Amino acid sequence: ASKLELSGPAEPRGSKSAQITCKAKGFPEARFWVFWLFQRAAALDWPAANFSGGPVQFESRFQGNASLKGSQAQANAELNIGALGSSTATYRCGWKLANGGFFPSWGGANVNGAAGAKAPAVYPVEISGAGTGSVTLGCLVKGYNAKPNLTWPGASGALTFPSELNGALWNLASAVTGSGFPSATCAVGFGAATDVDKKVAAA
Amino acid sequence: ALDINSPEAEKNAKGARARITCNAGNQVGSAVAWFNQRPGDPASLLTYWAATEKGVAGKQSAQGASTKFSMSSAGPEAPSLSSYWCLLFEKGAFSFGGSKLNPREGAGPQASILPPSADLNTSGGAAVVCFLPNWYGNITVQWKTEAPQSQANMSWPGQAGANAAYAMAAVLAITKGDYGPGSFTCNASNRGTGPFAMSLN
Amino acid sequence: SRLSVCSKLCYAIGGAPYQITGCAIGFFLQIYLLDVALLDPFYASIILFVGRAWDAVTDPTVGFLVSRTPWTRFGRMMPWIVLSTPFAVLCYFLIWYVPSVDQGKVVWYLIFYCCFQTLQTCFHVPYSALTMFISTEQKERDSATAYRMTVEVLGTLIGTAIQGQIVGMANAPCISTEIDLQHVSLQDLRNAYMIASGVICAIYVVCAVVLFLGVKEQKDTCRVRTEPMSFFQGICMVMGHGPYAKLVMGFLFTSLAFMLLEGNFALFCIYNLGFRNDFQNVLLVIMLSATLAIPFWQWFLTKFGKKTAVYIGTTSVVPFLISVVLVPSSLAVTYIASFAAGVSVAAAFLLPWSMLPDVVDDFKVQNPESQGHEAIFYSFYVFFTKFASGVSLGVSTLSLDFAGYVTRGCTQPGEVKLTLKILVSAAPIVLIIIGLLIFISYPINEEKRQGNRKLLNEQR
Ligand SMILES: CC/C=C/C/C=C/C/C=C/CCCCCCCC(=O)OC[C@@H](O)COP(=O)(O)OCC[N+](C)(C)C
Ligand SMILES: CCCCCCCCCCCCO[C@@H]1O[C@H](CO)[C@@H](O[C@H]2O[C@H](CO)[C@@H](O)[C@H](O)[C@H]2O)[C@H](O)[C@H]1O
Ligand SMILES: CCCCCCCCCCCCO[C@@H]1O[C@H](CO)[C@@H](O[C@H]2O[C@H](CO)[C@@H](O)[C@H](O)[C@H]2O)[C@H](O)[C@H]1O
Ligand SMILES: CCCCCCCCCCCCO[C@@H]1O[C@H](CO)[C@@H](O[C@H]2O[C@H](CO)[C@@H](O)[C@H](O)[C@H]2O)[C@H](O)[C@H]1O
Ligand SMILES: CCCCCCCCCCCCO[C@@H]1O[C@H](CO)[C@@H](O[C@H]2O[C@H](CO)[C@@H](O)[C@H](O)[C@H]2O)[C@H](O)[C@H]1O
Ligand SMILES: CCCCCCCCCCCCO[C@@H]1O[C@H](CO)[C@@H](O[C@H]2O[C@H](CO)[C@@H](O)[C@H](O)[C@H]2O)[C@H](O)[C@H]1O
Ligand SMILES: CCCCCCCCCCCCO[C@@H]1O[C@H](CO)[C@@H](O[C@H]2O[C@H](CO)[C@@H](O)[C@H](O)[C@H]2O)[C@H](O)[C@H]1O
Ligand SMILES: CCCCCCCCCCCCO[C@@H]1O[C@H](CO)[C@@H](O[C@H]2O[C@H](CO)[C@@H](O)[C@H](O)[C@H]2O)[C@H](O)[C@H]1O
Ligand SMILES: CCCCCCCCCCCCO[C@@H]1O[C@H](CO)[C@@H](O[C@H]2O[C@H](CO)[C@@H](O)[C@H](O)[C@H]2O)[C@H](O)[C@H]1O
Ligand code: NA
Repeated sequence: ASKLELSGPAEPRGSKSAQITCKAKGFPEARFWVFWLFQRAAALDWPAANFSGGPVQFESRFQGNASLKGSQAQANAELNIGALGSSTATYRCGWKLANGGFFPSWGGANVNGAAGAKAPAVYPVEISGAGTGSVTLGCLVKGYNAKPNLTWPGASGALTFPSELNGALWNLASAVTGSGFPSATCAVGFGAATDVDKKVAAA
Repeated sequence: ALDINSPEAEKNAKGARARITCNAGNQVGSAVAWFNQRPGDPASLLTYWAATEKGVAGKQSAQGASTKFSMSSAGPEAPSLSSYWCLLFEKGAFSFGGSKLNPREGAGPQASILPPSADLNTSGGAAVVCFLPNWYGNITVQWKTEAPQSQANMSWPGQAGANAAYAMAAVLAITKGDYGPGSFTCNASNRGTGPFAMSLN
Repeated sequence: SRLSVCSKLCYAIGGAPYQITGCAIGFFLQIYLLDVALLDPFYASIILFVGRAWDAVTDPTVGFLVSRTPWTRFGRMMPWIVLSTPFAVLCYFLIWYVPSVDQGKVVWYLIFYCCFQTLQTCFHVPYSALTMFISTEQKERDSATAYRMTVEVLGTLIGTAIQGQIVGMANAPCISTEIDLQHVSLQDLRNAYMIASGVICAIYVVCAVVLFLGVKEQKDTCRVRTEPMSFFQGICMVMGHGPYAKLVMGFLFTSLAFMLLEGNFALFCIYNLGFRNDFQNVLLVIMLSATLAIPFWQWFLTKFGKKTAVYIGTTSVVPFLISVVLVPSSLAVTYIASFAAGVSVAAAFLLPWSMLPDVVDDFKVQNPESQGHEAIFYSFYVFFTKFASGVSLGVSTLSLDFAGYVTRGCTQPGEVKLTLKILVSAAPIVLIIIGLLIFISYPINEEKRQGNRKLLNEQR
């Protein structure tokens, strides 16, 4: 079966050069074009395509920013990215069928164009005070540069929001709708060893 | 190049039928492919030449002659609830247009405001939290520190698996020096014929 | 009580459509499947191969079944024609028709192509048997066969003209691929192909009812009851003959060279010579050149010897086929080379039939007991020609798939432009060289011994 495998996530700093590999198994790489695609949590763009036995085509937007190479001794297609700033996205690699012009198989790699790596700060936001039915608590995680996994001790009613960019760091919120409040704590974990857990008090 | 437009970014379906429409800036000669993409997964091929399946369950059909193409799912289940893109392969510069399906539910928003904690106030900052955990559709959040403010960060999840409701987190970052403007109010405007205002002083 | 001229003309008019389609299909079906049906070249290759192989398989089986058909008040061949034509004129129109099916265009095209070839065989093979049943006179049968041949050739010209001037005139969009990167539509082209299919089907029905009107059966009852039924033993005995097998292999390899040429030539002219709207005119130039060259090659065969005629005829196209893959797509050069190619087609098809009576006389001298001597020859030739042409077309289109053919491409990649130049100048050249070597190995040496065999024909 045809399958392409891509490299792991990369975190370049500002305008560094990032190389993404795409290995291909199950078909001769020299017979079919390899296309690269761009997805910044939105619709898809087409950067470029490379034929493993000759010419390489680029879209005019990515001319000078992207560089495509193909090693046919290992069937690996490499995409080199130069200047950055808004290129933090998902770069997909997929082989074009040599008959029509569409893409049967797809891969996918992640690129985060940011700077810095700091420990998150946890704040257990609570209700200032009111009485209406069940209560809703909160937990704010601010100031990090990785992917966390906020959890709660055995309670499944939680909503953990997608993280948003603030400055050069990431901010995340979590909400819990609890009926009774004997004791609750917010536990989070950082990409790095960084990880703590803070209880939620009143007022 | 060539533009491919999907007019409805979000569509509502209830396990019955869904019809996703793709429009073209040029007559492409029925040279349109359709891709399925779940979140966290790469796009996978569903239809090529706008009428031919590629190893897919028979509920995914597609039609369209020129300048208006359609994909129909007459058996839409939980695997069918994902995003779908439309590609044209008439020109050299390929293009897409994205579109997503959503379930059908009721309405009714909820809101809660939360002041910054003392630990955050100690470390030179103040983030006011507005939570909108369960609502259906699209909503707008306004901050009133006795005046409108436009320096807040907003985030929205996808759709809940069980409750089938959207959420929204609004974080208003204000320094301790600028932390005396009076009172703080979060106002939520939805299709409910009235805003929900929650305030603290 | 001889055959009327009008009856023979009606017979020939009814026989024309057979090859006509066998031409229209052999000239345009590959282009239709690759560019109008929008199939993968793998599926187009398997459709062509399985369709032609099914035609080759069904030809002797239909012949054997019709040989077992009893006598009716309507005839022994007229019921087969009258009950094969209405299904065939639907299957042919259902070939040139792109289905609105979500999956399985290959199954549709395979079923309807194989059904059309089966029904065309059920039309043609009883019609081929009909020449011994129209009259008991050898001269009348020979005149009817000559009229059939002349109409058959004019019908090939007419059918190529009709298909070229219906589907080659309508402009169509292209698909600019990445390599190309630096008012009608596809539905109009599909409508044009459906119009051509309907016109050829109407001509088929008209000639079928003309054949029904102008031809009777006269209660022949298969003439003399004694006849040979040893199909395999007779074929082995015929192939054991020297000159017979030599003519079989030479004629075959030559017909393979000129049948692999056409299906790849449509693509080659449309994608290597810049003739997106002009390949129809090139095909009509080829057919007109063949029609002009047929009396010229008759005169050449009567004037400069039989063997030298087949030497200079089938090998005439080799420098032109070398030249067309070696020039930057000149219009006048391609037109003149198409004229020469039509001349060579006329030679390659006319001359073996001219050489056939000498081989038949030599076989009659060597074997005094002979029944159905040609009847096995043309058969074996038709079966092997059809099977080899099917295998050739399938392998060529699969080679196009492996080269990376682009469906409705504006500019093909370099592998495809090399493969189309090879498939019109290397494999036909190799097969023509093989046929020339076999014709060199042909031992009768034209009439130089054959007339002496004719003297032995005076002895018996
Ligand atoms: C660069 C140019 C590229 C060019 C393409 C070459 C093209 C020609 C395409 C041609 C059509 C293929 C022709 C195949 C049919 C051949 C048979 C034929 O067309 O030959 C006429 C006539 O000579 C035969 O008489 P027939 O065999 O039909 O009857 C005998 C019956 N019986 C046995 C009872 C006595
Ligand atoms: C019945 C008769 C059938 C005859 C069919 C004969 C066709 C055989 C040719 C196959 C088509 C491909 O022809 C091809 O041309 C190119 C020339 O640049 C070369 O191709 C070479 O480079 C290309 C990359 O561009 C790759 O496909 C591969 O690395 C290699 O094959 C080879 O020479 C040949 O693989
Ligand atoms: C004379 C013909 C000789 C044929 C004998 C050999 C037949 C077996 C060879 C198979 C080699 C690869 O065969 C190929 O397999 C794949 C996987 O199912 C099929 O599917 C392929 O086509 C579809 C549509 O174009 C695409 O999704 C993609 O190109 C690929 O999946 C093809 O239809 C078939 O051409
Ligand atoms: C007479 C010569 C026969 C030569 C056969 C050589 C292969 C010809 C093409 C075969 C593949 C295309 O034809 C295909 O066949 C089978 C059923 O028959 C079906 O194939 C389909 O079956 C089911 C759908 O119910 C799917 O799970 C399967 O993935 C898919 O392949 C399709 O309906 C049809 O598109
Ligand atoms: C649509 C209707 C078509 C028009 C009517 C039917 C055709 C009428 C006759 C065509 C004109 C002459 O036709 C052509 O004459 C010459 C005579 O030398 C024949 O040439 C041959 O005639 C006989 C055998 O038939 C032999 O002596 C010899 O093999 C050769 O001379 C051709 O086989 C024939 O095709
Ligand atoms: C057999 C009897 C006669 C049958 C022919 C009937 C008339 C055919 C003319 C229409 C054919 C299709 O339309 C055709 O499109 C192509 C466009 O590349 C052009 O084709 C023409 O271009 C130029 C015009 O002098 C010439 O090189 C040449 O006559 C031909 O190639 C013409 O515009 C047109 O002749
Ligand atoms: C020298 C031999 C001469 C043989 C050639 C002459 C016989 C055939 C007559 C020419 C007919 C040409 O066919 C022409 O094709 C175009 C298709 O684009 C048709 O145009 C229309 O066809 C049908 C009409 O219902 C529509 O579905 C189609 O949408 C539209 O394009 C023209 O109506 C037709 O006139
Ligand atoms: C103009 C010259 C006349 C020459 C003689 C006529 C030959 C046959 C030409 C008919 C062309 C038919 O053209 C075609 O018709 C119908 C509607 O009209 C449509 O065809 C569509 O409807 C039929 C209805 O059974 C379905 O098979 C299918 O949904 C689709 O093919 C196409 O849009 C059009 O391409
Ligand atoms: C008008 C322009 C269009 C011209 C199209 C072509 C016209 C017809 C060309 C005639 C060529 C005849 O070519 C040859 O003639 C002889 C008879 O003379 C026949 O050859 C055979 O016919 C009969 C029946 O089998 C037997 O007598 C014997 O087996 C042999 O003579 C064949 O017909 C053919 O092998
Ligand atoms: Na014939």
